[PDB]
Amino acid sequence: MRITFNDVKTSLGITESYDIVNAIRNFKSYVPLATANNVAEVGAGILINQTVQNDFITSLVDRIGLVVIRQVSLNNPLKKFKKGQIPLGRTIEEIYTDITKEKQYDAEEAEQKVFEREMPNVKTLFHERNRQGFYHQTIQDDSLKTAFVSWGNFESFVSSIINAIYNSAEVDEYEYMKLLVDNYYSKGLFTTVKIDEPTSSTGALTEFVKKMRATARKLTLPQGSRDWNSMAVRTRSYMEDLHLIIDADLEAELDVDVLAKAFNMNRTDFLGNVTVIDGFASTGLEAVLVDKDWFMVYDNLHKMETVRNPRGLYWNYYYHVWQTLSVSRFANAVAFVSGDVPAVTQVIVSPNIAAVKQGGQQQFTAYVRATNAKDHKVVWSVEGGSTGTAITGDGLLSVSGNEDNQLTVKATVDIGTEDKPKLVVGEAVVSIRPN
Amino acid sequence: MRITFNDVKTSLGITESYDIVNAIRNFKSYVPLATANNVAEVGAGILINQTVQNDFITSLVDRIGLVVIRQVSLNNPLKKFKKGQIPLGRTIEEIYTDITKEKQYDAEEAEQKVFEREMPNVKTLFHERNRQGFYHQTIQDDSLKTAFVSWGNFESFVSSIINAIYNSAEVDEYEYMKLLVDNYYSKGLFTTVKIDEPTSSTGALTEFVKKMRATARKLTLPQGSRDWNSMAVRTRSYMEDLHLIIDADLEAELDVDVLAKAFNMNRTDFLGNVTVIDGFASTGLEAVLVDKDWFMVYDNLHKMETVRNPRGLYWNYYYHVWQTLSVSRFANAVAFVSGDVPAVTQVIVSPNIAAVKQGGQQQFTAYVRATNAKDHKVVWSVEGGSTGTAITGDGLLSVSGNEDNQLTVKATVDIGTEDKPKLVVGEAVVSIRPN
Amino acid sequence: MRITFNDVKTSLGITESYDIVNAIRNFKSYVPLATANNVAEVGAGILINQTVQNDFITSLVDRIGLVVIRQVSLNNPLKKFKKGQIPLGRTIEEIYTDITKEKQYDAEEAEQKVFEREMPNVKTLFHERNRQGFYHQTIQDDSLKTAFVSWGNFESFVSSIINAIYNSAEVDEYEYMKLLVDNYYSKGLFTTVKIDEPTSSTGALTEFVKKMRATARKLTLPQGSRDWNSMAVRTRSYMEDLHLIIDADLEAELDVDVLAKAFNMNRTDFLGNVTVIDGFASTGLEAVLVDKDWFMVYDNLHKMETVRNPRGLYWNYYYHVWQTLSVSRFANAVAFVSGDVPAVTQVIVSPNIAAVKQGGQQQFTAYVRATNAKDHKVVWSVEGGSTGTAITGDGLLSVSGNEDNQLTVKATVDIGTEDKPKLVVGEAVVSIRPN
Amino acid sequence: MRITFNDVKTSLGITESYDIVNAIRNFKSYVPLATANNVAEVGAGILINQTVQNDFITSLVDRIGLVVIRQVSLNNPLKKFKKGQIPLGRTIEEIYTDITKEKQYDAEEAEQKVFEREMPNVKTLFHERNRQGFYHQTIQDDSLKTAFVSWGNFESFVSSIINAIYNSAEVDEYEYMKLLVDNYYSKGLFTTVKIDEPTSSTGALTEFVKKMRATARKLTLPQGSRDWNSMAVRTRSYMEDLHLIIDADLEAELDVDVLAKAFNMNRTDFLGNVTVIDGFASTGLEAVLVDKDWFMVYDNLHKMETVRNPRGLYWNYYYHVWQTLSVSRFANAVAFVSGDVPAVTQVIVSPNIAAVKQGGQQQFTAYVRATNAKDHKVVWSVEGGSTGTAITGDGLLSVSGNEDNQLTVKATVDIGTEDKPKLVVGEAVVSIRPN
Repeated sequence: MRITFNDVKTSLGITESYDIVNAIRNFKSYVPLATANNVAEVGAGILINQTVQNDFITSLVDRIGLVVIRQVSLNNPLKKFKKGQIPLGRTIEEIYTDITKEKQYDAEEAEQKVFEREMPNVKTLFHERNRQGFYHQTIQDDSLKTAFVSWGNFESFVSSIINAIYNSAEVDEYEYMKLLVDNYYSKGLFTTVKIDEPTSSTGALTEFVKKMRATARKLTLPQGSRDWNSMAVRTRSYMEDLHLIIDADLEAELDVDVLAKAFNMNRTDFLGNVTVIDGFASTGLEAVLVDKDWFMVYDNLHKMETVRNPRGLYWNYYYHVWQTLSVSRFANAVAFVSGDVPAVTQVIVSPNIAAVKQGGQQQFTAYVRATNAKDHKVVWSVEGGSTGTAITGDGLLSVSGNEDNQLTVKATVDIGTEDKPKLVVGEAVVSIRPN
Repeated sequence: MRITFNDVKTSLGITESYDIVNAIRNFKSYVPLATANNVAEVGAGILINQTVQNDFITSLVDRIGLVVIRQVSLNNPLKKFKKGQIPLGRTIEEIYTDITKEKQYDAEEAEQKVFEREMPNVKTLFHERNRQGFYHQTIQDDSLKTAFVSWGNFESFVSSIINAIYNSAEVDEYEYMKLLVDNYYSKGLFTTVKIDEPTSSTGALTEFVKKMRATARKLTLPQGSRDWNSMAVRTRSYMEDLHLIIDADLEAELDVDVLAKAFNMNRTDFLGNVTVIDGFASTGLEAVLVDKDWFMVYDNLHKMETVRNPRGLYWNYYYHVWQTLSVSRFANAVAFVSGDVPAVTQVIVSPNIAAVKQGGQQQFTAYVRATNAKDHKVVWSVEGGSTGTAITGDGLLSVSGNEDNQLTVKATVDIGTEDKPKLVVGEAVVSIRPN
Repeated sequence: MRITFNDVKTSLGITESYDIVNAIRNFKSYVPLATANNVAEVGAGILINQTVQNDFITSLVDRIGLVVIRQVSLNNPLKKFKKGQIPLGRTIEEIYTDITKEKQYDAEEAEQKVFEREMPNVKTLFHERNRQGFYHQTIQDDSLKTAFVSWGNFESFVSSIINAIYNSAEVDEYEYMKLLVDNYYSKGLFTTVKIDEPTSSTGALTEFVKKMRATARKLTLPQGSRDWNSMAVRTRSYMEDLHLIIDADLEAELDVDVLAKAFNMNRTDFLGNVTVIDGFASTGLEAVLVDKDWFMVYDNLHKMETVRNPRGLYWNYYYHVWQTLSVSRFANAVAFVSGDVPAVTQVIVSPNIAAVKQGGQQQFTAYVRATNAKDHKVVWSVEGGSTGTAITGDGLLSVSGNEDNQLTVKATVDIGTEDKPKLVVGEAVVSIRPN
Repeated sequence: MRITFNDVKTSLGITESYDIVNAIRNFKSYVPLATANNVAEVGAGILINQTVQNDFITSLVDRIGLVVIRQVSLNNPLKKFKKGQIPLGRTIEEIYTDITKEKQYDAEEAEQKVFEREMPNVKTLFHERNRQGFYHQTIQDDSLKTAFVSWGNFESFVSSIINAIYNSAEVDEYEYMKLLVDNYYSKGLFTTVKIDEPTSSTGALTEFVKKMRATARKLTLPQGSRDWNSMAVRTRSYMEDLHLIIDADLEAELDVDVLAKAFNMNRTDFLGNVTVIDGFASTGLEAVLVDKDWFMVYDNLHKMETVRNPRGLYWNYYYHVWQTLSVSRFANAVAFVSGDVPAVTQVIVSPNIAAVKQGGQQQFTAYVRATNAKDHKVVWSVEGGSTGTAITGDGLLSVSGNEDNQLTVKATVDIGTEDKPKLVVGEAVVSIRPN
């Protein structure tokens, strides 16, 4: 973010002056291949005519800037969320196998059912968001003529033409991460924890710290929780993989200690697990605690393209960066909001998508993300529409014959009153296959 | 829980792709032997015909999965309780000799008896629990044909087929450990310490911490305590061998510090000596402090076997794990309960099983595990049934001649009242040998 | 401040005595070249007559003292602000590129404009202060005759003639830095934070610590602040690059700890980022927090020259040091004053120098460095003087035709009362070009 | 202090037994040269006759004792104040150059005067104190005959004959240092700080710690203080060179930490900068904080000499140690007293000794060491006795012509009342020369 000649000299396998550009290109028999301190002759050879000048500057900026910026963007602090190129055949589908208890060994039971399968693998689709933008910059011929006086002006020129683009990209990365967090919260997929204005008083601060510690301890249970995630899937995660995104004011109010003591790290390995951003612009969001594998980014491409204006005697080089940013549905992620959030945030049906015959039955179970200790009742509805197809009050749906359309199980929970302008419902998909 | 290709690549002495399966096995002349980046002809040879496809999938799944899971399960956090294959001739009997004070050097006393023995070695029976179960999973032909496009697909396929079984077994291990602890507490062989709701307030928490520290210091006495154990044998242990099993809520309420300062370790060496579970489901059990060698497990076998369904075009592979879990009767084990435990928990007779002649005598001593400071009285009874065979009030039992039955000495402690449906009795089997 | 023979022995690749002076040089055939314990012969050879000893003392003092003092002054505690010789072609102007948000990839809008430039590069002039002075000292013939008795005497003589100049210069550097800081504050380009007498009460101390921590964490925001700097330019800096210049009494009152914990550093790495001076003598300045690249110094030259008085029999050697000190207008710098500062410190117009056609227009914005939480309104004026030239209340100025004079946009804010002998002015120079 | 054979074995370049004495030496053809397990033969050879016995014992005790005690007394904790032998031609005079500002560059002012000198070097005389004494001990013939039974008896004998002398000498070194500090305080060249009985209560302890921290930070000011030291000289010192001599009871009352936190050391490096003595026994002195170079000691000689009593069959060996102790007048030193000390401690005339012609003038400045915050007036007197030689109220003294007597400028400050049996007087010596 303060790139100098040292960074580019470490990125490339070269030392100070280099003749790779004119070696790889006629162009060769214009500038000498001397590596010594003499620079006037090579400057004259470069500026001898417009064609050679343009070819040299284009090759230089394109290749060198692209290589340097690609090498330096992979060492930024938030590089653990950055992967390589997007893998082929991604199919935008996420598959996770659920943990279950073992079956007792019994030859009597084994001698009858031996080809039985186990369970579906709760298939789901990724939550995607792609970005594509450019920065672009201009360079004058005056600050290329005044760049071959010595060997320091050349490195200053390179640093000047790289630093602006690198700083702008590094700034935009954090903003787009913040937008992803905001969109995920707006979709309602976060599991929420209620706090009360941690920055208001000192008691609120220690209450927030205690709640954070308790949430982390419950998340890091070796036996699994199933309470978190956008669906009850019974996953677990390391303590070293948890990442915290916090507001700037809250981070300033909190000390470096105790916050790190709530985890198992000690400052040096804890500041690498926390990201500080200024504001969330979403109700009363304060800090979001996610798993390491929750957020991924794949870089579609990076490119530099140049064009000269012969009327104005200058160049314009555009840097285009395209990449896709995704969040997993099976990862742990806690919202930690402070405001007037409703008591029940989301209801989840475990079977999700299922396929049944024309004369079958299926049991559905529902999980409610209530923010308090009160227990809410759930009513089941079949929706769809047919004769003889119905779901009982316990979530057992039976399908009768002569069934051809598509029906959706709906679980409704009431958090209102006599006048109830608030309904929280969850949807499950059932596909009827004729027998 | 999230084993990747790195773990299997470390477990097996291999790099990237391999051909050991087809080398070890006609089968050899169906697939190419090259290990280059080429995958199309390798996949074509693998899927050319059903027999070769079945042979490859069986060999791969069985051998590779068994080896990898066996190598990765031995590196779990709770690996210090895991022993290898059960040794031959264990005889499920444990022998331990009590420490005794040295006898003064006296030639006059020595010359009378030189072939005399010292004391019996107080044998006891191991407390065991058997486990045998299976998990099993399924794999389809579609997500076998879409695994030879690239080597990354193949390695992801291997990781996916290993991860489910690995995580299920790892989760089940903790639950069986909890069940073993519950069974031991129900048996009542723990030594109990009273605490008062550590999570209720802050005074209870610090009182619990102080009690834990005092108990650990008493346990680690160099001279010996004999107050712990299921039988008074006067053993001892180090502070670095003690292992603490604590409740999830209690662990969350407590801080990482001071708890480690109670012992001599400092966080880094202390988190490896603590196990956290979600509730004991046994009255008011909170945290159990046991010796390192208190809990052992021997793996009888692990075996993976596959079968194919030609009608449905899939495979079912079953992973069976059989092992036995034992707790030693001579290791220290403190319960640390919070509730309404009775005043007297257990009475133990030191001689335990004994053999005496028809006209002999034997002095028995009784240790009563009292949870309060009150001193209880002990009454001795002979049971058995004969004429002249009787035990005094000091615990000295003398057997009269012409005895042929087996008698059981009973030591009883009364903690009742005018109506006393509460009796605590200890048994000592004495065998009369004809003389 | 207590330079001894060890420092010169490390600076020069020599051990104990040397003959480099007579090697460089006739002079050779007066003194022996022996490096052994013999000192009388070389002393007599040096003191044989006036010319030889004068040449020897001139060469020794000038060359050796210059080299040693230059090598040792570069290792002073405040070395990180010290650069080498002034680079050629600095042009006393500073260029910065403002970080801006990216442009969305839109071909339909990109096809219209492809040769456009990006932005002005906010030209500015360096804030400079030159320094040139001398120290000088004297040496007698008696303490040159009584300096060849032993090699220890000779090395003590050398150390004595070097130490005075070294310590005087090392001291004066601190005062020059203090004067530069005071001049910057008097100019008023600092951004100010109000505190209340940290040494008055213990609450004021922790208030000052909290304010310092909050300001540092706002400065080190990854997204960028733009609130600091003498001109709002949206820059960001490391936490490791922040340097603190604090009052002596304030530093004595504050403990070494917690002040370090305010930043991410821990005492050992924090002591190298603080400079302590006794009093600022600038109203109520307490402690100034600046960026690393805010303060720079370039060494014009260092020189030593000797003269001899034949009548008084002594030598005078003068040490001249010339250097320039500059402060950047873009680096972060915070005042932390405790006094009666006005509500508004400075108003900054973003475009600064502008160039517009006779029939053009330009938009301006104004940043007000309010020291309180209140909001103030700003009024725009054209100054200049012509027909048809006017600026709106939103800062948009359109220039009418037939313009020859130079106009200056003025932004004014009022924080006074009915009697208002207090104005804050922000000037932007606009150059009119004909069409 | 607990010297064993290990210390002598590492001091001398030997391993176990040796034949150095008989090799150096007739003597050789009396004792075997075997360093093997044989000890009876060498004992008989040594004790064969009185001449050989005396020669062996004398050579052994003299040479070995001198070498061993010299090599082991230089590794004591108070070795950093211990220098080697007294240098030749020390001249017992201290010369120091006072730091000052830098002259501004001015060719017009420089061209008038180029041969002008700069400053007298405020010379003064060392404060010395000589020490010379002996310890001596006796050894019997019985415990020399009974010392060749085994090779370990010989080394036990050597350790026994060295340990007594070493213990006594190292004990007496502390007493001499305490006496030197007491004499310096009685002379009153310290600068004083008033405290109030730090052991009286607990608030006094923290007040005393705060006073120490403030004084240390004022002493270690990079710019310079001039407030400390026996004369205004404006020097500076490192924090790592400060040494603290504190009373034993006060040290026991204080804790190891926070006292070290007042400086920048952390216990391990701080315990090497503190000296503990059993009471200062000088008014109300508590702890003295001095510079490292304030106190030095030079060892004039160490000698061992033996005599034998043929009438009494024993030996007496005397160990003589002579050394001188010096305290510098230009080093920092703070007294930290708790009593009823006067408001004004000492008045110091900066020019000190002066040499003036018969018609000149001289400017004198007075520095008053006040233990309070008030101000005091200073009066000037000429003493001497002449016509027209007088000093004004600002310290400017003009000498009239035709004068030969040496005069003494006297500065007096009074802190008394109507009855004033107290005057603080500072004297300067001015010598007049005929023009």
